[PDB]
Amino acid sequence: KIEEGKLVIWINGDKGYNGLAEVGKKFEKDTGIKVTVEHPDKLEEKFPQVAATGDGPDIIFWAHDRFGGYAQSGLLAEITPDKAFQDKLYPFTWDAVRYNGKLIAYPIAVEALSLIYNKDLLPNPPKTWEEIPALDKELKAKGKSALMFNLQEPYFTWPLIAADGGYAFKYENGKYDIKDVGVDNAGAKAGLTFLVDLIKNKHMNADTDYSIAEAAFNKGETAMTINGPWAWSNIDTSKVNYGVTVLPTFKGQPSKPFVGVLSAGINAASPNKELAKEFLENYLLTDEGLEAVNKDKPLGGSVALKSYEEELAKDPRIAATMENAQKGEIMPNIPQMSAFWYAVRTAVINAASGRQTVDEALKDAQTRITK
Ligand SMILES: OC[C@H]1O[C@H](O[C@H]2[C@H](O)[C@@H](O)[C@H](O)O[C@@H]2CO)[C@H](O)[C@@H](O)[C@@H]1O
Repeated sequence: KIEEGKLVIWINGDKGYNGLAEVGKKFEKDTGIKVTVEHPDKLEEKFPQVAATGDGPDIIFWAHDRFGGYAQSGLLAEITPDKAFQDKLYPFTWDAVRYNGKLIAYPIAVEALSLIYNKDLLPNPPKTWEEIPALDKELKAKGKSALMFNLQEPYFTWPLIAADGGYAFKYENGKYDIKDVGVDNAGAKAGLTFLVDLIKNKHMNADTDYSIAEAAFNKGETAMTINGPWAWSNIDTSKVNYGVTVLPTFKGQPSKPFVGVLSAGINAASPNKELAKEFLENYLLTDEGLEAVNKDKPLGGSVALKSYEEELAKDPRIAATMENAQKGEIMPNIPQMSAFWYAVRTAVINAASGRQTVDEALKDAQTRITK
């Protein structure tokens, strides 16, 4: 189920899990408890799978959109900070982790996608999606490409689909209408079609994934990429000269990334929910704990902790991150977010490889989600 006397932590691989072990150590030092940190693949899926059979990690880290689902199947545990603690953190971040009024996780940081470009290849980044194909033309005649980003994860294609009107679930009367989905509206269709046109006019590859795009950009073979703050760490090492800026517009409207709040929740069956409360409120959610994690891999634009946020809000990458977040939308945490991601993942993939037209693909997805 767990062990008792120890703390198992699960974090995704793209995150500062090493800086997280460091806080772990200081914890174990000050305390005496063994703190293990793992980062299994498909963590988001694996969790409930195990958390269910009464076992798994003590603490689970994921963006908040998955938390409502977990809370629903009962795998989480209600947390209980007090006006002392809660006040250290920005209000809207606490709101991101409330499932039916209740707090089911601790908010760490706001994540938003940004346009990352090679200042060597491109000193001036495009202002619009529309000029990318042309840019690619006169980059391709040099064994280079204009852009590559992960097309295998809907999170990365969402900003474009959402720019002209696509939407997940309509928000009405302080609640999401689960039957009013905008994955198959005019806006969503226009965004995807454009994407598909990029592929079909050989400006992009239907297969590009996280690794391929990371490598491509880090190696200097692509002028631009789309990713979050976690990625800066690795780019700092490739030593490519890069800027981080606002995603390009689509049909004159801003790209609208789905904004995630990195959060930490405690397993329903963690025998040491006490140890967990200690480590999360006392060691990690501190200027010192956040600095440890951040130095490993950038946390994001805005951190939940108001005082730490007092120092990291000056960087031009952080700033662009805050700009894109601003134009974006905080994700819902409702349990149906999982069906949404699954249906959308299939749609883009099917449309992009040509097994389905944009129309068939998005209709399928819309059906799947409201069924
Ligand atoms: O691609 C759908 C998934 O999108 C988000 O996942 C993000 C996550 O928020 C981010 O912190 C981690 O870096 O990148 C993944 C994208 O691969 C949602 O949080 C997931 O629930 C969705 O499945």
